Amino acid sequence: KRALISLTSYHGPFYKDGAKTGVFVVEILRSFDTFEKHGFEVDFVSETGGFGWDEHYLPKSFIGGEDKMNFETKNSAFNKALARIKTANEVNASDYKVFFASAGHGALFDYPKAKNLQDIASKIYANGGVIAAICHGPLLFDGLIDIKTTRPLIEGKAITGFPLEGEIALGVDDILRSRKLTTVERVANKNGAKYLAPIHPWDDYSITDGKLVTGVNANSSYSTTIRAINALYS
Amino acid sequence: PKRALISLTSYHGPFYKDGAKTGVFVVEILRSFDTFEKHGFEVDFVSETGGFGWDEHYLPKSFIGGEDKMNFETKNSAFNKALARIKTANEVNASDYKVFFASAGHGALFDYPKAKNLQDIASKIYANGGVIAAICHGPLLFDGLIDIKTTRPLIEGKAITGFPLEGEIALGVDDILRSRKLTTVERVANKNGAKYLAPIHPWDDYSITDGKLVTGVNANSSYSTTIRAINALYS
Repeated sequence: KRALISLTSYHGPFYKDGAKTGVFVVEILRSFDTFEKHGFEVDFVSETGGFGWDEHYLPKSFIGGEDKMNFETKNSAFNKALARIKTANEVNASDYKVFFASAGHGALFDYPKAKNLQDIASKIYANGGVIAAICHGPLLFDGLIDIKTTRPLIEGKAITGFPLEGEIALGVDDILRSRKLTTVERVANKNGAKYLAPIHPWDDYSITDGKLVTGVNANSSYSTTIRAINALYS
Repeated sequence: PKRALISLTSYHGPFYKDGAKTGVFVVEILRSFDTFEKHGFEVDFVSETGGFGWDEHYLPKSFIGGEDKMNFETKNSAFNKALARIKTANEVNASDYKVFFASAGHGALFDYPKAKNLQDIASKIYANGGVIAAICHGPLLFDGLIDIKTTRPLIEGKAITGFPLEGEIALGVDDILRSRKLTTVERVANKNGAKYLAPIHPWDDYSITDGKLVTGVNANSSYSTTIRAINALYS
């Protein structure tokens, strides 16, 4: 039983104050821990094999509980996997039964064009596995193809993910226009899917539609991981 | 100024193996009424017959507390005044209301799929640009609910949630659904061309907004569903 968590590989500029974006560490900590407590062996991966933390969301500023210890303990299960982070094109998809797409505002840049991660995810899904994605993670769905039909994998599906209202609240909706970046909702409509919104951008909100599982944010990471595990055995 | 209509199940007869009668789950109407009122909506109640009864496994005294208890037990509270004024469905003018809210309880299994007057009110409210909301077994009212613009079932092409079969199994009433040939929300969704999206647990606060069609799983979802219903009205 193996799960594969993808990270955004982009960690360049984004924010107006010069600070760089990247991975939101809370997302992968919660997901990694939940998988491994439920009998899965987890590996990390990105399109390039590299990544960085969003600079407005530095680990020590946001991490709490026992995943704070997991991050800081150098020899932990989380750190052994993170140091072993794989490069997408080198990954054998048949090793994994669950694909989990973690995010951060970096996913706005690489995920829609991450052809190798998409290849991995679409193959896992083809063999009867689960594709899961949280926050900006569903951006990986843009260009994600059903091997059999050649149509978008998420066509006719219901998904959730980070809402436009969340970006406005964060004051980054202008950056989306400036840097020609998209939203999960746009990706949904572009690919024949329906987008379902949470009441608030910070809510723990999740959707299971067959073996395609989505969540709104890091606060939804645990629930989306549980949904992914349940979906695999459905 | 702005008015909401909360429907109750009409049925309060036999259901459980221990001889207990089913009916309304009071927490559903108490919580939705309050949330509507606190947001400036005047609220009226309705059922298909004009009558109702509390589910005997969920008697109010055994399940209410705080200002829910207060609102229920205070003789001239806004909740009690509206409940004593419960309307009969065929007498209701649909154009008065901007939101239809179907509360439930296992009683909904018996009358809701065939409550043609309630179905008429809801469709008209929907046609006039209003919102349809439903929690728990409430979405059973959607069975054969016609969109006047399409001629087809209103929930066709829509995403909904509601009380899962998993919930009936945990409650040990799933065998009663087979004996008495009663349905589930999931089965109503698939029969009317809708997609059913399940909660992780049958007791979760879980709700969906799809345009102006709003659904929740249970009483723990009634607040969130009412909020979603209000929000959807101005969408």
